[PDB]
Amino acid sequence: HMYYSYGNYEAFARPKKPENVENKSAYLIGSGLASLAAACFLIRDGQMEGSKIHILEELPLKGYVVRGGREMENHFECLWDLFRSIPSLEIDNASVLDEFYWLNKEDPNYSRCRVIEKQGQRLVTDGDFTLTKTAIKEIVDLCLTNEEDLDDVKITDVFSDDFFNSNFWIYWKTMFAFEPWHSAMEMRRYLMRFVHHISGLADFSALKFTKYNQYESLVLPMVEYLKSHGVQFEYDVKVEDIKIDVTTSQKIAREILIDRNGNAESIKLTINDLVFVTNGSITESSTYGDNDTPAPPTDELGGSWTLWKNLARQSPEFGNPDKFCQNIPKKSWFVSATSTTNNKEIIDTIESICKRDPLAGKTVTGGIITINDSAWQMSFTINRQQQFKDQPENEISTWIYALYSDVNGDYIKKPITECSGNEICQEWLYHLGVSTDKIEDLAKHASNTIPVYMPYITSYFMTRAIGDRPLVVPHQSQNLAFIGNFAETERDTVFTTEYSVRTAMEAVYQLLNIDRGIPEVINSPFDLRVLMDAIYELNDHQDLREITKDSKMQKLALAGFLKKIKGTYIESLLKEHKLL
Amino acid sequence: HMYYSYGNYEAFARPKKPENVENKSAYLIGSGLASLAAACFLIRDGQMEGSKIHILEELPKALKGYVVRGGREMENHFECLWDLFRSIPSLEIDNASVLDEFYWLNKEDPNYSRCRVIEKQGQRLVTDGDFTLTKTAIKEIVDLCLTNEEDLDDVKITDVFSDDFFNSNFWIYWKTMFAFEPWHSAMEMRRYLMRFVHHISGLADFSALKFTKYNQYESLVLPMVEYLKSHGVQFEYDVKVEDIKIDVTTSQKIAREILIDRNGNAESIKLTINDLVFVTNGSITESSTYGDNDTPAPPTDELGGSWTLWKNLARQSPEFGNPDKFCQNIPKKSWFVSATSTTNNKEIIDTIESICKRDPLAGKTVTGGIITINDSAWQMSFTINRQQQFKDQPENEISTWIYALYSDVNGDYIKKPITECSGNEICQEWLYHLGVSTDKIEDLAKHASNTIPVYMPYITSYFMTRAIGDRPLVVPHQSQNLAFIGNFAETERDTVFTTEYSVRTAMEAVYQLLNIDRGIPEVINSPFDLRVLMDAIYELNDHQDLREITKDSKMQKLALAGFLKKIKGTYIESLLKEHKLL
Ligand SMILES: CCCCC/C=C/C/C=C/CCCCCCCC(=O)O
Ligand SMILES: CCCCC/C=C/C/C=C\CCCCCCCC(=O)O
Repeated sequence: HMYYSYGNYEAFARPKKPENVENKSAYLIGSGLASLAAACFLIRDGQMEGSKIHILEELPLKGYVVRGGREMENHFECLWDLFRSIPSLEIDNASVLDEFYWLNKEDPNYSRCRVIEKQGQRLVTDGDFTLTKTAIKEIVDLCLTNEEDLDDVKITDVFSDDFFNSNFWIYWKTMFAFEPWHSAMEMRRYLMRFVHHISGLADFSALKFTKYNQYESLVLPMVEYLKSHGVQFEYDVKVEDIKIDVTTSQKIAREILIDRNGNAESIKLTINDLVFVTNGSITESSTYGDNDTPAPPTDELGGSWTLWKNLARQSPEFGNPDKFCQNIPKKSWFVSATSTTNNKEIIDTIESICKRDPLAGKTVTGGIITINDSAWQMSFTINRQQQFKDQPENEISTWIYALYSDVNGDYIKKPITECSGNEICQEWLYHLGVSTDKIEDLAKHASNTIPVYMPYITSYFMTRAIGDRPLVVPHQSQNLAFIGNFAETERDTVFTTEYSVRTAMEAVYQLLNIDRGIPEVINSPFDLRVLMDAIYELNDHQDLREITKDSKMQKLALAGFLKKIKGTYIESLLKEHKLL
Repeated sequence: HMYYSYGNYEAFARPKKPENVENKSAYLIGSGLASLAAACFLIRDGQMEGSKIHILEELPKALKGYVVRGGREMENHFECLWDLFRSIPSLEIDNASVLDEFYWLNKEDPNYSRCRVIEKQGQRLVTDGDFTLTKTAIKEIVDLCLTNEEDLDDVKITDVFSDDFFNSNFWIYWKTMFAFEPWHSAMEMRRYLMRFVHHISGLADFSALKFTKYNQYESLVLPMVEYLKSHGVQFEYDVKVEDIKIDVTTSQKIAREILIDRNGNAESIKLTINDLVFVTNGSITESSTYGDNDTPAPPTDELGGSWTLWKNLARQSPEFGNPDKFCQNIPKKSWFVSATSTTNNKEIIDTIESICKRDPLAGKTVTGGIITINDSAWQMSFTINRQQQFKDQPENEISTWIYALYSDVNGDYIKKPITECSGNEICQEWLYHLGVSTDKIEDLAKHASNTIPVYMPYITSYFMTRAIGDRPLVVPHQSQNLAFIGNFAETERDTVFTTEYSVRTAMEAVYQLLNIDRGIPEVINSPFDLRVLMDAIYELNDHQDLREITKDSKMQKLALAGFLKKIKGTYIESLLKEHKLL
């Protein structure tokens, strides 16, 4: 009930108003980005009446909290389709895309220091991938494995020592938060999804960022758009179950069972009432500490995981939530912290490493800096400052995360899950090279650090088999869709904002049978030019002669290849992409 | 001063207002789509004041003998054209763009042909739909694509193909849908092969073609003119540009004066570096003549204002191109004549229905593109678009467009070259090849139809053999305020004789001269796309998998065996199976 496309014809074309939409309604479970994106497509392309769109939100502090997962790139094809239509709240007569596009041209993101070690020194080989030929072959062999052969396969099952010792793996695992036991299938999707940006892996020159935090820069513009169209925001609503009738030819959602401000209630559905479920949540059951208190660890399942489990009982086609929310290793990333300071000693120390003034209002770290020799495997980033419109102009907020949660720190000799905000700050300042006799005062009195414990922050990447995620529109579903980063669609990568928008758009287009193409995941792994660039970059900027110089059966296979293509367009292409 | 891009980010983003545009002006010289498109980009993306945009036009302000023009087929990957026409309001549908109107129409009534080639006075070619290329012919196709464009200066199509290829159905479809002659530019042939490779599965049945509701004037020009007029653009008529005085120094090229005749008075428009000049150099319609039902269109070799202007620019720098490669030494065999035959006669209309399998008066697709008469001495093809192609035409009428690739060869029924033929004589030759009884053809053409022939001396000129440098760059090296646009300007990869090329060069000219900070969409990346190339191998070999393709080649069979052993477990094998190559 959809088709994929690419190019300007389908991008700029508008769909006809879908048939009979005047008699349809929609319920969106939650107010995360996928739900809001789906509501926007229901308004813009479905032409559904705003009064018939209901966003059901469950909800009705000692410091600023920043989040991750909002790096963008140019080829977020669905996200830019959406946000060209959302008015900016910052610039008159401009969209969110316009604001974003102009900002990232005036102040393009890049890193001047990507990896540090030995308490604040730059890694000597920063910029190189240091991949052996064995490690490169493992990357290629993974990509040439069919996704259907990677059910439950770990990253450690498909790579060996050379790869795990490479700079490539340092950049990769920290920038995307891959753990060694995570899904090889998802790593494969990432390798092919972003291959056009391999020349920007080490310096983050392909990353693009909104001016402010994602709530300010993406959520509030969508909320204003939706409210201007009459969309209903309903608060204090907890969805406990959805009764679905699963017959031989149809799946139809019949009833949403809720608690509305303490009262058990029922929303009766017909086939003409659409339901969009964001199944699962990486932020559910988050806990918070403060400068003096750790965020208390938890394993609680909240409303989102409970709902997906209740749906999973009703059809095997609705997925297997326990693959994602159970058996999460205790080494996994759980804790992040936001450290806020106006202290000049800290800010100057950061400037000495990242080479830019953190208070200037432009790019600061350009993305995460990784402390390669930290026991916690800690990275931190400082976006353009300030990330909050109410924050004082003399303050920065730094985001810190640790890939390993059950390992004693190098300065604070405790696992991060036992650490207060100030203790996490102290470990960080130690790795910046702050003199050890100043660290305690700078962390406790000059900084305010809020730790957050997220039981499910690694859940998107857990090892999975085909079938564990429901299709966006399960087979024969008439009025039920699954959206967000635990729903299934081809090729695209989870833990990205694009995946939220793509699943939303595919859900709305399929359920309403909207007659317009959905942009395919960008065709870069099929593009011979992109692939030539990848060969050059993966081999740390060697041409084919240097690549093959130490292999008899390559050096002669290349000599015979070059003789056949000499003076041809193939040779000119290879010279253009630096392989000859 | 420009960059190429693709994808939705650059598609949907708007450029900042370019620097100092409030102090700039523009002059557009040369009629046609490219000038109008450049004016539209100046308004929309340049944000130039309409009062400062001057469209200079030589003409004065403006069973019938309708005249249609052929070959204005569009496709989905006209990337620049759709960027433009999403911004042009439709004149037919409220609160919709030209793109919207076009998109919905071609979804409701998708174009395709149920009969592409006929022979023996109205019978369908038995192999219609197949390419019938030998392995040798396919190798010649591949070898041309693998030739660097730099090595194809002045090379003819007959220099790079031999007998098998010219005997193929592929060449029938190709030469007639694009109007290639055997002596034409192999360079341009190569560009077409690479440019449209994503549509190879639609070559024979025209399923990739898309058409506007009406003729190009009604459906593209009038919407653009209304857009420009609503923005205050200056349309200046009775202006003939004789020359542009250009300073070509060691460091800059700067247009200094436009020398014109304005309504009979000699005038000079003085230019500063801030006054931009856009020249559509050369013209395929210049010097056209018209006949009628009883009169041939008189042949001519006259050069008019467009070719004379380009000659006057070329003598100021070789970087401004070489018009004589395109407007001189055109072989007398070349296509010159087209005709539009209008009728309400039911016998003719029913004969067309019996061949194309669709009711010509229903308002939908009729022939789905040209039908080629493969055994006609004139190498004639004809098309009937959705009818009627004119808003005010009676609903019981059709207008058929007819052209002949060979102009100096006697016809099969009217035993004269087409250049000696009246409208009714061209109609008679056409009706003969439809299979209408020879006892009926003369009166059907003379008294039941009205056919208007047109003789265009330069209609094949885009494709004349050329060398790199014969076309000026859109913005020549060091040009400050002078651009060349249209289908005799030079830009990478794209194909001339397309409306897309007119819009692309217009966009590139405006973006470079104003330094507009937004990407221009690259020519679509299909020749680099492994999925597209897999499909091309399958289609070029008339739907054979790799085993069948290589079965009679020892070297190829052996290479394939080793490849298959390496890829058997793998994603490469699944991809090849998906594209029917295994
Ligand atoms: C053949 C495979 C070779 C390997 C190709 C790998 C490329 C990796 C490129 C990384 C640059 C970052 C791209 C932007 C990512 C945004 C989403 C996110 O940051 O979450
Ligand atoms: C290298 C493989 C050979 C490629 C063969 C491909 C042929 C393309 C077939 C059909 C093209 C249809 C759309 C083109 C419309 C452009 C306008 C015009 O027609 O003016």
